[PDB]
Amino acid sequence: MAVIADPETAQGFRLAGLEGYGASSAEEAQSLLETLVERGGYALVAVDEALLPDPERAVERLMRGRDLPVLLPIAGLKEAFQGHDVEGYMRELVRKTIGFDIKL
Amino acid sequence: VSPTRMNLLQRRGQLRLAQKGVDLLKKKRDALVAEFFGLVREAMEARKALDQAAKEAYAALLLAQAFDGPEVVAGAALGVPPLEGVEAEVENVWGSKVPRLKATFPDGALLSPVGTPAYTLEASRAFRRYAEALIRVANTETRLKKIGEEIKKTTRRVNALEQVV
Amino acid sequence: NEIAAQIARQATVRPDLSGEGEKEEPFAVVFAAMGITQRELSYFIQEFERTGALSRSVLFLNKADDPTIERILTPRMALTVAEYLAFEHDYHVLVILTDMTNYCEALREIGAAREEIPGRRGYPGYMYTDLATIYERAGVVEGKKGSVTQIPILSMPDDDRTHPIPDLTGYITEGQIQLSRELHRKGIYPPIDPLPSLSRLMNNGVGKGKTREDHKQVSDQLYSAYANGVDIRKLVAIIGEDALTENDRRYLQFADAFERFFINQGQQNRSIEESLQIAWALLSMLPQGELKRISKDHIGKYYGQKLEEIWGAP
Amino acid sequence: DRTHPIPDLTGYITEGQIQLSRELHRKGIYPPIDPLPSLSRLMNNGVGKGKTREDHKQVSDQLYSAYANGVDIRKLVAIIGEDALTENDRRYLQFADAFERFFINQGQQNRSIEESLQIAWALLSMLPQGELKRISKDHIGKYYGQKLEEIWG
Amino acid sequence: DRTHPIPDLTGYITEGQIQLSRELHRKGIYPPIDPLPSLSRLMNNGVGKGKTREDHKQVSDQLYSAYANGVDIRKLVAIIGEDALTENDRRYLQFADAFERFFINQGQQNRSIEESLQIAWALLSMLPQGELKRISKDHIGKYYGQKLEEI
Amino acid sequence: PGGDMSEPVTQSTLRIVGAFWRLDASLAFRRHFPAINWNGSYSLFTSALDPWYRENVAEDYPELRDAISELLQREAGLQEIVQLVGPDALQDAERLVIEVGRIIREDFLQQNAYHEVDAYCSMKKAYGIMKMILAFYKEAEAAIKRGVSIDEILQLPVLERIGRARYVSEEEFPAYFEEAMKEIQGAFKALA
Amino acid sequence: PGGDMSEPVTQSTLRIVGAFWRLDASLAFRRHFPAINWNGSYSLFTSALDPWYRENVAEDYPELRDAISELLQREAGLQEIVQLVGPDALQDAERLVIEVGRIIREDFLQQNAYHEVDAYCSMKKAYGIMKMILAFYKEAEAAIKRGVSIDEILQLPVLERIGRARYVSEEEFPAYFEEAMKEIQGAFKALA
Amino acid sequence: PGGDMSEPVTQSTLRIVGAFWRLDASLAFRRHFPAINWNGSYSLFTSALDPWYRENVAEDYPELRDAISELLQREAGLQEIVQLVGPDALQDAERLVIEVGRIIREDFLQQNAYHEVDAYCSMKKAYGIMKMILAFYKEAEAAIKRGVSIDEILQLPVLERIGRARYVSEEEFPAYFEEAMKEIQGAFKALA
Repeated sequence: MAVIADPETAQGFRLAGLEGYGASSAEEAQSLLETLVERGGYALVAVDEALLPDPERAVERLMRGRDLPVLLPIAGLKEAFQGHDVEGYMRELVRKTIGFDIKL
Repeated sequence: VSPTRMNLLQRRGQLRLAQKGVDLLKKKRDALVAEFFGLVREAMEARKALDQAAKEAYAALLLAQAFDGPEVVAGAALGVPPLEGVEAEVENVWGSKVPRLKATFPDGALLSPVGTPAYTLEASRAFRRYAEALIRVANTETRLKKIGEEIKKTTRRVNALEQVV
Repeated sequence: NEIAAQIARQATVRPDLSGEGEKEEPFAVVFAAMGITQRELSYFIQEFERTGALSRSVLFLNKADDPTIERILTPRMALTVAEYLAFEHDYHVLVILTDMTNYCEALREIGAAREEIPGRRGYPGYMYTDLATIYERAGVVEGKKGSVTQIPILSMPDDDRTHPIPDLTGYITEGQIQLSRELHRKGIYPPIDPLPSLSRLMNNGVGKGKTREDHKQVSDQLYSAYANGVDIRKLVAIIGEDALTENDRRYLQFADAFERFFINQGQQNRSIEESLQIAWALLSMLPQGELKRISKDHIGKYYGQKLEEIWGAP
Repeated sequence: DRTHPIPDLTGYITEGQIQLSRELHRKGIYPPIDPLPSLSRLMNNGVGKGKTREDHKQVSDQLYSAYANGVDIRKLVAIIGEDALTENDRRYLQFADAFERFFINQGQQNRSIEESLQIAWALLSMLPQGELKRISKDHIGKYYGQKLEEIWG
Repeated sequence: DRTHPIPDLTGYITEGQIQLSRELHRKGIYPPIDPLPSLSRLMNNGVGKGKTREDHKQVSDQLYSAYANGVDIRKLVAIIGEDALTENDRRYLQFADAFERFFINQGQQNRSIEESLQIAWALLSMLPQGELKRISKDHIGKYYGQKLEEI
Repeated sequence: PGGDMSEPVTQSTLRIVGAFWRLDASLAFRRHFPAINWNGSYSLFTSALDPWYRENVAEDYPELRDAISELLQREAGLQEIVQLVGPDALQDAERLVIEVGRIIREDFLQQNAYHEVDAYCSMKKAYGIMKMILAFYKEAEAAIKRGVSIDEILQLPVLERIGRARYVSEEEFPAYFEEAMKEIQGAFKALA
Repeated sequence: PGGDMSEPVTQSTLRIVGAFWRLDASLAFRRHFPAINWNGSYSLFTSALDPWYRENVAEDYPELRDAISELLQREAGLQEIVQLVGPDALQDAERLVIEVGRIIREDFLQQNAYHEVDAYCSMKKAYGIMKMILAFYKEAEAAIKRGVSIDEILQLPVLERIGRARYVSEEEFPAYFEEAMKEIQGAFKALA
Repeated sequence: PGGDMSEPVTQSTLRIVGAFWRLDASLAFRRHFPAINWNGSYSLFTSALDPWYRENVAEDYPELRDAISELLQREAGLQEIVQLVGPDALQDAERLVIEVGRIIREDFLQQNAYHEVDAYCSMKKAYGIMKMILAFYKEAEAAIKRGVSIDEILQLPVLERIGRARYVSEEEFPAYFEEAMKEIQGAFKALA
């Protein structure tokens, strides 16, 4: 449905039929997320990870009421052109879930 | 409780039942962890696939905005009706339920816009494949989060029993 | 009572397995019943009469309405006869004491009638010494061919193993055979529960020169496999069978078949070889490399048998 | 303590007892009579067709069953999350709460038997007709469906 | 068992008690005195100006309050996870560890009263100046040196 | 005194009698009469009476009785997990076992002494009721293996007929039993 | 002995006394004094003293006391849920209830017997403190209904005025009470 | 009777004895002899015996004993994670601690009573084994700090020499000890 990223990425999403949105700071990204959940944006709402480290922070208000939306971080256009250490994010996920580092 | 022999026997039976329940919960937690690790591995695989799709889609797009006019690619993007409608199937996760997302599709090139140049066209298909990887990543992440929630709940239950009751 | 009668009429010695090959030592059974009712008396009489086991047995029967001093004296007379036979005629004697709880209650009543201050839980302070003087008589003697073996039987008052009677009995004896109410209610006879049971002298009486060389390893492998299967049976209730691995399903099926075929033998009279054959057939359900507690020499000789034994004796 | 020699022997001698509850008392409910441990041995000699109303005994039995079910579901609520309940468990829980707040807590007022039976039927109407297995269908047809807020407003 | 007849009857006669802790003993702390369940009934009359330094009562109260808060933070962490902790909560959490490691775990040293007060003020300065609610303003600044322990 | 079964008179009687019918205060508080504790009761005359049951009630009455006792034992075993993790954490088979145990408790074990019909019950009436219960359990587990939701089974209308079978007069019962058996057959086999 | 309340002397005393002031060791070991267990205590003279309270303290004093008791009961009934699932999953209403119960426990029930001022407390001072607490609770509930975050409410500066009320001398209390009430209404008035 | 250590005889005995050697059947089940549980055991004579150890065994013997005890304590502190997530999920330092504990358990604490030379062990041999183990631990920790992998470390040949130490005769032990001490530093430093 809707993704919030750089305007070039948003233009590509429009080219693919997705409702791309432009943003360059946390405040307008949070406002777009709020207006999407308020208007009932269906299911997935991806956010640029270099824009918001955790989209769930703007969902702490609304998460209790609904379970349909799925929000996840993803690299932007120029961000994806440089190496992304997804393994560190997974290690952080495991350390949050269990409480200890799990790999070396 | 009234102090009597029968009450003492009942209390001992309750203690034995509590210990057995603690052991059962520990076994369940072990099974949940064994599932969680496979979820972690497949989530890593999905993340790598999505990153590759992102790289190829952005590489395809960069040519469109350079060789074709920015207005040309913008008009191509505006010509196609927006993609609307994501199917959220329910999935069973150890009693709990999680939405399994899969997107609808207007079949792509059948919806081709006035933006005819190929470099503009190639960016669209790559972005559709990008979204196809994105939904898989979202599904695996949701399943992993639900498994982690269950693990946390089981650990809290075990601690509460074996440190209070 | 059914298990007592079955053991009384089925017990025998195996001299061929020891290499002697002769039934030179006779076998006798001494049966003592304390505080039994008319129904139990008739049952025991008919059980001993109908199968010819009476011709090798001596019965001391004390009814519930008989004087309590007779209840006190009965096990002593039974043990006197047993000792006389074993150590003056080289017999092998098996002594069965039907209800030690009745004896303990009679002892408490006699002590109270003589105006003595009771000890713990209202029982006499010398109950340990009395029970010791009853149980210690059994044994083997240097230079004598005979022997005396005891199988006391007692009902736990409230199924409490911390009650003084079982607490002292297990403190004097060499283990216990535990009956399970769950197995009995599930329709299994005899309802003996292997997990809480224990024999403290088993390792001395089994080996290569007696019974068979694979006895102990088979026994402990069966114990471990049954315990694991029973544990898995509790988890499968909540997490479902499809969430289990293959080995967990194997253990679950092994536990079910073990309960259905090994414990539930009914009124059959199984020799040690038949029991070991059934045990190996049950163990064959587990994978080849899962028998970590058995040496490869026995596995190569006995593994792979199919379940065809219990159906051979309806 | 119900196992103390005095109440034990008294209960063994007499024909029932009315047992008060401190848990009900601490919540402001008066009279704090706990119905489950209470008992009347001669109850059914004075109720029936020619005595009081013919639905008395079955209504009492259904009330006891439903209250016991609600009390038991309170224990499950104390162990797992409240949101995990089924709608039937929620109905039983609400029935128990309304029962305690209205049928027991009556203050210093005087109630005739017909008014008490009316309140009992109003409380029983909080549950579906299929759950009233201890009441005959004739009495259900005659008395079910009245509303609790209709009695006083 | 503190309800055993011997300690129970002893408590009814004496004017307080010093209670040892097994948890501190497992942690290796010596002497393993747990300050939360301990009490001295005649303490309020034996300390103060002319008896000791004039800030004894207030620093004792502040130490007890801060250690109790840290123990509550510890109990909260071990259930719902550390990630929810506010900066003040983790500050109290680390103050509790510093307390058990320096103030209680003295070993075989014969500390004077002034040395003990100096150490107590040293780890009291670990908290914000406005958080020391029990201590009056006049002793703060005079003794709120904002210095770590010299040991 | 105080309901303590460790009292010396109770223990002395326990060692002499052949049948023990322990009463439960919890069932009495719930008004579930006759309020006999199934777990704490036993009888030693069960095996000696089997030929009479075979000759006078039915050829396979002992098998049905053993099946009912085994079902009660399984329900008692599963209650230890139910009290730990709640009824919703079990699988469908365990939930069916719990429901069948509840049905057995409320429709076969319960009996009203002051009812004009339920106060007495012949052996054949009990045999018919328990046969109906066992047939329903078999059909229900067969349906469970076929993917039918457990909540669908619990709303099946034959449950009301099974529950009300206890109130049928001794003369109307032989036809009521056949009608209910045919209804149970239809509710699963014909619906599938 | 050992704090056992089933001891013969305590049970014999409780049958004749009109008030029961139970002390709790758990409160005493946390230096929470006077340490009366308000859930285990009771009094039988509270009903007969209402006319005197109305004539001499305030017309609506009993209703205020009942409201305070109800708030304490609700806090007690929420604390076990807090201990089970954690405060983070609770709504704003019950979190406000918990905070108000904590304020009541630490600023009204607590009393230092060695402090120069706090050692003694007149009835009117307690009435004023209770009225202040109830007014703050009402205003905070209205603010929460207006969508204000409870975390913002906890940071309000009037809470320190409420907590410091018990240390104010008897002579200065009447003006302090009016100032505190005006501040309490103004703080949520300004928040809007 | 029953294995409860709270029984009055055991409580009275433990108040006057100087040492307690807790035999455990769990250790014997997994074939670990002499099967004394080092977690529950204790001794009160070490401080009074330290000068004798310094004069008759070595000046640093108490330090090595304390280091071994600390290693065992830390290894026991990791038992939760190694059982929850498995050994391979640990880091290199934690896995090194686990493997050092395994080496200690298998080569120093364990002792075969029926062996010809392993049945008896003097203080000097124990000191040599402890020093060899500690030297290997320090070298392995340094190698881990220098980027070597734990899997590579666990394949060294000097581990066999450490394992076979307890089977060496009493008179031939010093030469074996010197050679193994040289080999321990050779296996790491010569590889770099």
